[PDB]
Amino acid sequence: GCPADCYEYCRGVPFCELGWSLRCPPHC
Amino acid sequence: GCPADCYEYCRGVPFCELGWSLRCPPHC
Amino acid sequence: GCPADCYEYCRGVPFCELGWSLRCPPHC
Amino acid sequence: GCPADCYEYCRGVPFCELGWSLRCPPHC
Amino acid sequence: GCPADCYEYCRGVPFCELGWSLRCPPHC
Amino acid sequence: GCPADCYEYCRGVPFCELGWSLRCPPHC
Amino acid sequence: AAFTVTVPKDLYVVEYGSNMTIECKFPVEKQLDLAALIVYWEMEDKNIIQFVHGEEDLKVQHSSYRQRARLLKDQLSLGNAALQITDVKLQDAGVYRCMISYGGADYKRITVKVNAPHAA
Amino acid sequence: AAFTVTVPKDLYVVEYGSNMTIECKFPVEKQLDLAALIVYWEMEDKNIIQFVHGEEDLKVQHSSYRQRARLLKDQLSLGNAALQITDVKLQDAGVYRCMISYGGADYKRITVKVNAPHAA
Amino acid sequence: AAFTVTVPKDLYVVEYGSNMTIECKFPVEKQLDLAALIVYWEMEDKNIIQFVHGEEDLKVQHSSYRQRARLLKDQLSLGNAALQITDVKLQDAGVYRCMISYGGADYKRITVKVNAPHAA
Amino acid sequence: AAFTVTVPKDLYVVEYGSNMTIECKFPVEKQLDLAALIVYWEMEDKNIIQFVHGEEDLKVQHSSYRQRARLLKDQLSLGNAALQITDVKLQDAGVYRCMISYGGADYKRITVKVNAPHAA
Amino acid sequence: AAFTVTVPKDLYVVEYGSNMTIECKFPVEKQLDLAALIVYWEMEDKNIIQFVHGEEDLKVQHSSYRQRARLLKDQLSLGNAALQITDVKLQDAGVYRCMISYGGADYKRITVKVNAPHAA
Amino acid sequence: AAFTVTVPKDLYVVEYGSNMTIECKFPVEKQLDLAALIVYWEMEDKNIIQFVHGEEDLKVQHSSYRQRARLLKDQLSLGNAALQITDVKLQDAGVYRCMISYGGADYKRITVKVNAPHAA
Ligand SMILES: [Ca+2]
Ligand SMILES: [Ca+2]
Ligand SMILES: [Ca+2]
Ligand SMILES: [Ca+2]
Ligand SMILES: [Ca+2]
Ligand SMILES: [Ca+2]
Ligand SMILES: [Cl-]
Ligand SMILES: [Cl-]
Ligand SMILES: [Cl-]
Ligand SMILES: [Cl-]
Ligand SMILES: [Cl-]
Ligand SMILES: [Cl-]
Repeated sequence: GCPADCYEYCRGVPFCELGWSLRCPPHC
Repeated sequence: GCPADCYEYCRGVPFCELGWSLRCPPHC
Repeated sequence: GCPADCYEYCRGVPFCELGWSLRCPPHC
Repeated sequence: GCPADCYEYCRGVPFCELGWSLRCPPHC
Repeated sequence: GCPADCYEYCRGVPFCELGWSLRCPPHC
Repeated sequence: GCPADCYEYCRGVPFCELGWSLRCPPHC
Repeated sequence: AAFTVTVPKDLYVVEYGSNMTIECKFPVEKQLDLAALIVYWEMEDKNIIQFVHGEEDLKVQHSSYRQRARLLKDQLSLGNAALQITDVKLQDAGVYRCMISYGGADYKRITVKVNAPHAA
Repeated sequence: AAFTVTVPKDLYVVEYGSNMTIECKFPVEKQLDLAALIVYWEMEDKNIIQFVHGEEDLKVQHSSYRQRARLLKDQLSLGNAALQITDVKLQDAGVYRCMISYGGADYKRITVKVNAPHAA
Repeated sequence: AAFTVTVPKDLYVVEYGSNMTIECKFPVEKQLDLAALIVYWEMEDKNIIQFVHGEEDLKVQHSSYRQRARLLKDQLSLGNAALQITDVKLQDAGVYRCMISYGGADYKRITVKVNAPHAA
Repeated sequence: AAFTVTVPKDLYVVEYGSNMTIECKFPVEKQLDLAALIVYWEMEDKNIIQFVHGEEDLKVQHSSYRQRARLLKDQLSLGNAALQITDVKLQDAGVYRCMISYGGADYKRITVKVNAPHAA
Repeated sequence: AAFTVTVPKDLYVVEYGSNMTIECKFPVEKQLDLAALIVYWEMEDKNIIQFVHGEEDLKVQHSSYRQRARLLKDQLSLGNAALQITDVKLQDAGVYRCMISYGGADYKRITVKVNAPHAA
Repeated sequence: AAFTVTVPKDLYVVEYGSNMTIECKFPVEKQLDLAALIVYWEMEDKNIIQFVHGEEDLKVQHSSYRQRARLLKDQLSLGNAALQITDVKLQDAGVYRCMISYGGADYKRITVKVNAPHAA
């Protein structure tokens, strides 16, 4: 499904939602 | 200084503000 | 299926039956 | 001249007689 | 043997005598 | 300025005066 | 795989007055959602292509590329954002950038060098 | 120049049980504003390094890299986000990604292959 | 050395409508025994060149290459099986294979990409 | 695609006395028919590996490689004919050849250079 | 840095009858002292360019290159000793050498291969 | 061929505390006239090897390389001026230069990068 703490992981960076993070994909 | 129409150029894309556009630099 | 004249094409060379020819594959 | 056991070495493969084997050259 | 005008060609440069010139080899 | 023993270092080779030596530059 | 933009070739040496196609590739799973595709081509501080909503927007295209630069639409469905520039001049030498937004976003740089013309 | 992240080497072949340093470079003009630097290292779907606000945050670090992965802080002022991983195993083979946010943002991929161990 | 076929270049990017020469080299000691030389050129599932017994056999040449493809005979004595194709089109893009039998046998692959034409 | 043998790396520079793994890859569709796989490794005029009928045959293995060379069987199902050689010496420098027969047949060359040892 | 001559490209494959520009770069700090610059271009045992004292000296130029070879003077101030040769023939294939004396001296080799012409 | 010095590899990435051999090759026709051979190795502004008249002259060797750098004499007859440096440290990173005089003279640059040590 989706790992935990992706909110803290992604809220400050564009890495997620740009398709750069496999840990937190854009639509997990 | 700054070219015209950078607002239309950048408002829909992350290209500017990520340092990718030389036409519309992040702080022009 | 299989192209014509593959017999003349392959009987003198190892190119077919070694998997080198796409025109005359080993088992066409 | 020619090493021993090249017959067992080559009879099952095209490696010799195609010039691929230096141990058992095509005409040793 | 040796081409003509190698003296004018080489007297001002280290290209000859360093083995760099095929036109005027070091010992032509 | 200039290191010592550059005279012994350079008098027999074209390495200096051709810009190849950083230890003994052409005009140190 | 992560969303990545790739270039098969990042250094072009073209002759003066010729035509060149610099290529840039992005991932297209299944079919292509043209509405979501945004392609920007720009070299130095000048825009060349602003492909939004399925069409090229000329609002910010540098005047040097009027009727000289083209983005082949039919290749976009193959994941190919190939840029064509015809009758290249010495002013066309520099670093091009290819910025693509399709779900994710990425970009790559391409360097173009233009040779001087050969005399009569 | 545009904000770009670059890798001097995008394919590492390392021996089983050895230590490797995969490097990733970002532009540092003048001095380094450490507060604005964010560095993420992750391979496959596991985070390795989450460097935010001048320190490594272990909240999401995959347990495989506990006391095994390190980001050399002192090299960050040189624009070097070099990742060290010690005692690499076969599970360490895959595609790493290096995501850096410092004013702008960019990322590059690095492929690591790990050889099988040699027997006694 | 073992009998090997080599290609000086394994990736060609050619412009639409141009002429290309893709090269393929094989070892020629002493003089050339033309009777023993067999050269096959084929791309995808179509034959291009069937050079047997010192001549090109058109029996299986794909009709697309009629009066369009040529194998320079005079270069064979230098160990050069160079293939010429004129007026290349988009259908000419793909993987070519160069199969040579001269005492031994070997083959190599070559990839050709053809750019789209530039408009008026 | 045609049956081809490929090498990810065709030039290895190894230190004296170390262990090296030179790799060689062949296509494995579906599962692996081990009975049909034949793998030969040889450098210069000496055989190193004769893998026939699922086992290594030592009949023609050069004595230098007794308990020194190994072909990892478990990687064959992945299409990897990786050769391991331990405690390499200066006599191990030369051109290796990797000949694989699995339905079709092909081979590639690999060059290994061994550095001189460093003194005390 | 030490005085070095560099070539951006050391292997050119040109078509028969075309024009080529092989490039060669040398360091130019500050402005250019044209009086101190000496540039020699030669392939095989024939001189092509003898640029001394700000002009090309034709005394030793091989007759094949009369009105066919040119050294762009205006690019010398940028550290570019670019050589142009027009209407290249098969006799133009070989190894070129670029020898530059400007304070120091260095040289590099460039290999040019010329394809055979395509028939009608 | 003209007298040229060549390097098989112009970029070395070595681990902290390891031993490296950077190689440099020069032409040796027939036998080797040792009396005429001069080999200089230096990185940055420090000399490493001054090989004149068949022996290494320590007069100008930088003290960092005392009992740490070595030029293998026995490989000189093969045209190999290979430099060995043991227990490399971070101060060993930089550009090395290999200057050889044997009839003619030439030189090439080599870049060495040294990784930071891995902690306990
Ligand atoms: Ca959460
Ligand atoms: Ca505006
Ligand atoms: Ca038939
Ligand atoms: Ca026998
Ligand atoms: Ca004279
Ligand atoms: Ca002195
Ligand atoms: Cl969650
Ligand atoms: Cl504005
Ligand atoms: Cl049939
Ligand atoms: Cl026998
Ligand atoms: Cl004379
Ligand atoms: Cl002094």
